[PDB]
Order: sequence, then C-alpha cells, then structure tokens
Amino acid sequence: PDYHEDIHTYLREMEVKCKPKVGYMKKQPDITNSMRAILVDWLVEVGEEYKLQNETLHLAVNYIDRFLSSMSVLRGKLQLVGTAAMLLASKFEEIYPPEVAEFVYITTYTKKQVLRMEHLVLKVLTFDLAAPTVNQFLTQYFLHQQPANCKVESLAMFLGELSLIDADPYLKYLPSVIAGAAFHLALYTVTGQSWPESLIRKTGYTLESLKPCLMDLHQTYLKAPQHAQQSIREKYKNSKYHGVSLLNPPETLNL
Amino acid sequence: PGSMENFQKVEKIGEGTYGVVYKARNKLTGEVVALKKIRLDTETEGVPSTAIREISLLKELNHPNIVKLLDVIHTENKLYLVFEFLHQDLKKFMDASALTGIPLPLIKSYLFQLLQGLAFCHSHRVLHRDLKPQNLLINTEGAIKLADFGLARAFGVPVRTYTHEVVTLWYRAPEILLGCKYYSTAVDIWSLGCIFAEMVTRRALFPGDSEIDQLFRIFRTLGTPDEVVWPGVTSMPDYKPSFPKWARQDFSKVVPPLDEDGRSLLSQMLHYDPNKRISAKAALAHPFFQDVTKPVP
Ligand SMILES: Nc1nc(OCC2CCCCC2)c2nc(C(F)(F)F)[nH]c2n1
Repeated sequence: PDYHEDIHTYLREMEVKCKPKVGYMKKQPDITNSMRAILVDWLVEVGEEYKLQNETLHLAVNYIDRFLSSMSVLRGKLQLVGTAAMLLASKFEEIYPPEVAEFVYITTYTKKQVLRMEHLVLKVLTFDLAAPTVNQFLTQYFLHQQPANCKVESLAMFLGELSLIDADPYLKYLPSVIAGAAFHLALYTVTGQSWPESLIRKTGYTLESLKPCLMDLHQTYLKAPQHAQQSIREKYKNSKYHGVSLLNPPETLNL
Repeated sequence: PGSMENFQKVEKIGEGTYGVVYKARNKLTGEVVALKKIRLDTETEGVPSTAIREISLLKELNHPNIVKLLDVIHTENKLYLVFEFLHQDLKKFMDASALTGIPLPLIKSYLFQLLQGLAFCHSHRVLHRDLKPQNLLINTEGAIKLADFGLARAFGVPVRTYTHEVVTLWYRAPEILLGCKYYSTAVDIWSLGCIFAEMVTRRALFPGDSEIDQLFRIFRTLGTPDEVVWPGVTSMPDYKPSFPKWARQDFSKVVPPLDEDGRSLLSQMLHYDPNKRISAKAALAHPFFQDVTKPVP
C-alpha cells in the first residue's frame, strides 16, 4: 500500500526508544535470565490456552523487559509482573481480551494484586505501550518473499519467538534485526533462498550486518530441542503453524 | 507533574464514549484545560482498554491537528487526562451554522487540517475509527483537531482482522457494514468524506437508522456496487444478491454547492473499493486545496 515506508521508518525510530537496558539482569539481585526464560515460556502457554495473538506475547515480553530494567523484583513476584504485562498487552492488542479473573485463574496472587500491578506497570512504563516488536517487522518482511511461502512465515515466527526466551543474547538485538535474521534463517531453511534484495533496499540491512544475530539464532535453532524451555517448540508442532518446529535446521549457512 | 489540587472546575463539558470531560483552570498558571476523568474499575476489570489505547497512542501523536495531551494524573481511583482546551466541537459548530452555512473557504481549511492530522495518524500506524463531527474540536483561531482516540488502535502491516464493532453508524464505511475480514486506513477517509459532505449540505450524508438502512442509503446515493466498480464485493460476508440495484446519483445533486474539484475529491474519498479510495496523504495534494487559506470561524 502507501504508508508502508513511513510506518517502517517510524517503527525503526521507536524500537530504539522502547529498547530495555541490555545489562539489566545483572542489576537484579534476586532474579536471573533462567527465571525470565521460565516466565516467558509460561506466557507462551498462556497465549495458546487463550488463543492470544502472537503480537500480544511479544508486547508482553517488551513490557516485562522494560519494567525489570527500572524496578527490582523479588522472584516470588516475577510471575505477578508477567501476568499484569500479559493483561495489558491483551487490552492493547486483542479484540477480546481475557477478563481479569482469567488472568487470576492462570496464576497464586489475588485479583486485587494483579489489578494493582497492572496500574504500577502502566506507571513505570508511563503508558508507552505501542512498542514495535519482532513480529511487526516480520509481518512487513513477509510481503517480500517470491512467492509467498507458508512454512517460511511460520518458521520465521517460531524463530523470532524462540528469541524471546533468552535474554542472553537476544536483548542486545533490535526487533528489526532479529526479525531480519529470523526471516533469512527461515527462508534459507525451507527454500534454499536468501535475504531478498528488496529488503536490503527497505531496511538497509545486508546478510553481513545480520550475521552476528544470525550466528546466535542459528545456534539457538540447533540447540532448541535440548533447551530447558519447550513450549514454543510444542506450539509450533501444531498444523496451525504447519508443524515447522519438526523441520531439521541447516548445519551451515556458507555466508 | 500534575496533581488535582491546582485545578478548578469551570464547567462540565459532558460524557462521551468514556470518561467525563470538564473545562478547568490551573489556579497557579491560569492555563485553561480540558480534563477527561476516567473511572478505574479498581474492583475489578481495572484500567479500561479504551484508556490504555487513547493514552498510549496520543502520547506518540504530536501534531497541530491532533488534540494535545498535556499530562496524565494518576490516582488509585481515577485517571485525569489533561488536554489543551478547545472551546467547540464541529457538531455544535455545524448546528450553530445551520442558518447561514459554513463558508466554503473554512470548509476547505477544516478539511485540509483534518487530512493533515489523519495522514499523521496513518503514517504512525494509528487508525482512529470514530471520526465524526462531535470528535473534531475547533478553536477561535481557525484550527480544527482530531480528538477522542478511545476507539483508536495501533495497526500492523499488513493489517489483520480487527474489531468489527466500529465507527458511528452514519460515518461507517461500506466494507465494515458488509462484514469484511480486513479493513484499514480507508475507513477513516470514508468518515471524513461523509463529514466533508455534511459541512457542505448542512445535513448528514447517510443518516441510517440501522446497518441495513445505512448500506441502502449509501447504495441509493453512490449506486449499488458490483464486481466492476469494486472487485470483491460479492464475496464479502454480508453481501446479498437480493440487494436492490440502484443507479448512482449525479454528484451535482449529492453536493450542489461544490465546484468540479470539490466533487472530484469527495468522490475519491467515497470510492467503494478501499484499495482505490484516496489516502489522506494523496488528498492533501488534490487540486481542491491549491488555494487553501486559514479563515477564522
Ligand atoms: N469543547 C470540547 N468538546 C469536547 O468533546 C465534545 C464531546 C461533546 C459531548 C460531551 C463529551 C465531549 C472535548 N473533548 C476534549 C478532550 F478530549 F478532552 F480533549 N476537549 C473537548 N472540548
């Protein structure tokens, strides 16, 4: 359509302002990257259970990473932060967000606590909820495949999703770059094809600039079946995503 | 920054979709503001999605034709949105102008400004979804601004299916009425087209009393669409082959006082096929606006 370039440009500006602090977990006295992984893997399950958009998942993760960048949280309260984040992302993104009781049910905190956390999360994020995500970039990148390919899309989404789990290393990459890596990795896995020329023009990213993220993502992909967290692999077995997590990852890329 | 002790209520403006709007003044600075008070369901759905969307989106949207959000004042009970104060909405102004009519140059100015505001929204991936005269605010300097983003949303590229329950009936686009799985920025343009016509003729263009009445009013004016004028119509969910087949009315009848350029623009804003409907961006370049001025109301 039209505004596509203006929008892309503007999301490229906003992903820099909505980026959490890369070092933040080291400044958290009681929580770790492993606890975060568990949290995010549970949110994946929650998205499935309520049939939430993948965008909602990505938003919630962004809200959590930015909240933890500013606020110290004891481990017993991490899931409360995560539940409130998912609630907010649902309110932002979903046509039919689950009700608050549904978010109480899936956790044990009280309703009042969830509702109070919601307000605290909003204050800490100063209501800045319209954050660009890996998913929003992928979706635009998907308009470039020649021709469109189901498995490429679902596999890309799957790889972008796996990135959500591991703060180390994926916090250091911008959404647009992770999306780039994931798209290329998926394209190459399925069709043998490469990061299209039209996306180089659009994004100003090349296979060279994407290499660091791509090297990490390829590793993540290969090591996925042995990851402590498995909910994303499970989700992506379903025909809904054309069984893409069952596919074999390539062993090299010859970049 | 704010705290409610410094604001003195001057008068209640009313209750829209959500919250309550008051005129207030800052006791210390003398600034006149509009306060939108929003009740939090502290028991027990919490902060409403409408408020979450209105606030988050309006904080991104900085533009002279978008109402400026100045502050958000929190309590445990209530949220107050502090906005710049604009004295009049366009609905009240069209009524006030019913006898004499809104002068064509002011109509042009206002439409121009609304399109700049809307192109800014669309450029920033925001759909408004309730453009109607009551939500367009005017000042004494000849400005008009988009307001009430309670029904707005951040869209993606490409869009996916969004809320169907959308846009006030009279200003609602055919694609929504026909239950389309996808709609986008074109819905807002349709609304603006209706508003442009309404400023000209002094009456709502399509004052439907029901969904089906709304469609049929559109059809009777613009002709019942077929696959030639709108590829895809007949595969839309709520399309029916029993739809009566009306002929399109000559636009000199739809909007008599309008010049050739005005009629050209209006017909592009009301194109049935959302894909061919003019963008706000493109409409700003339309010859209708070549001699645009900024009259005081
Ligand atoms: N004059 C005026 N009118 C507004 O909204 C018009 C409708 C009329 C029905 C009662 C609810 C507000 C306004 N809404 C705002 C606010 F949204 F607060 F910015 N300011 C406003 N100023």
